[PDB]
Amino acid sequence: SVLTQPPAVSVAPGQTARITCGGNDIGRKSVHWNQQKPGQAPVLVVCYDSDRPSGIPERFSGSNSGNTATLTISRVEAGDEADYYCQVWDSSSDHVIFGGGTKLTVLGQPKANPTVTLFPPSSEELQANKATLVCLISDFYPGAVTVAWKADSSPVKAGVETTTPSKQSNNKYAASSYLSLTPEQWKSHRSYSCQVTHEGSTVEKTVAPT
Amino acid sequence: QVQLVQSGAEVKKPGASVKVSCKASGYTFTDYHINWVRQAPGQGLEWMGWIHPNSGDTNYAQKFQGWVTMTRDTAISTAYMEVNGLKSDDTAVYYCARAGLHPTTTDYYYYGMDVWGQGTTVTVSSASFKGPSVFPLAPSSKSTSGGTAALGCLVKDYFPEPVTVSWNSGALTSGVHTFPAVLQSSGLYSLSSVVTVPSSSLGTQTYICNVNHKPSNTKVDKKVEP
Repeated sequence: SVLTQPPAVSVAPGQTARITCGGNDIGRKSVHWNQQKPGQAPVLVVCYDSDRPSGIPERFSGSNSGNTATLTISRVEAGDEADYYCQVWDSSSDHVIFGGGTKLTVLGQPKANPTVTLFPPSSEELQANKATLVCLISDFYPGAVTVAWKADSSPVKAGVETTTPSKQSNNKYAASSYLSLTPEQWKSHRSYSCQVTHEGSTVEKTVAPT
Repeated sequence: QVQLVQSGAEVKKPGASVKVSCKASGYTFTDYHINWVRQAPGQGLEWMGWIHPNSGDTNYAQKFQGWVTMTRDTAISTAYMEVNGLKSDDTAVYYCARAGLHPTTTDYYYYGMDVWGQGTTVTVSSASFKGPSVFPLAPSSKSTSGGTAALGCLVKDYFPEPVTVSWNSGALTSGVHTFPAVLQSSGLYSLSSVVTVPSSSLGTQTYICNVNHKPSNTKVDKKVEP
């Protein structure tokens, strides 16, 4: 059994956020919902499809029917920004199942596009038998980005490490991504690219051994 | 004040085992299952299983059965999760949670989770205390404003945090951007610091990043040339 959640939902403050949880015959099951704020442990915000525990504001409401359970957050505030998870028990497998999680972004300022800076490995690092490409990402809002690396025309997944976005002194976000290669890998391809996707648009920089 | 008090962060070598604890207070330990859930960095919640402290009955998730062990000691109201044969993809926060949400019907006879512990971080790494290597990031103007250039320093493969970076012994602060470290699969950190400077200054002014990794007693003053 699988619970399908949208990965991302964005709303402006005061608006209503709706987060869906798809599952075959989920309407037969009791759905509970967790809220997890950055760095924190999950907290229950909706229990039994539509109840809320003590202390949770009544703008947090849920519904469940057919093949879709929905968490609705009315009059969204910045403090609501978090990852939300639905959970059910699948009796046929005796497994507790979590949705993939939905990141609710509360849009507190206008979109800002990423600046991307990409450095090739230094000659000195190559002399130490290593090679690291450095992709620096700055001045973007909201603080959510996906980075993909290419070598020549093809995707590379091995050796990539990317940080979570973090706030800058100007209240926009920054992140970095590193691609570790061997000197032979670096020298044998025509080029490597760092491709940064933010809010439906991609900024790509390319470096070459030449 | 129903609370679950979890043990502290652990750094383990690959192949080792780790046994994390979850102690109940503010309620009767044997009244409720304890569930275990882990979360890899940046990823979702993955249920590992549950144990009922009264009977000792267990329910292991398919993905974790056979290489983790849930136990409990009712004399001290504590549950344990032991993870064996640790690998780098076992790096995660390990949560316990009380199954305080009783079923409301015998059709859906499931006790759901209400109160969660704060989590125990487990980082699997072949890392000892290690000083970084420092490399120059040669000046580039391709993504800075007109008339300026970005140059930097790569601080590679150190453990543990933190590394601090200044520029020209602190005399240079404008336009400096030090990016928080990445934690790699190896369990080693890397970070970069870049400063945006006037392009006309490249021939005249010297730029040195001052890297200090106190945990390894390593300092490096790396000159960054055009």
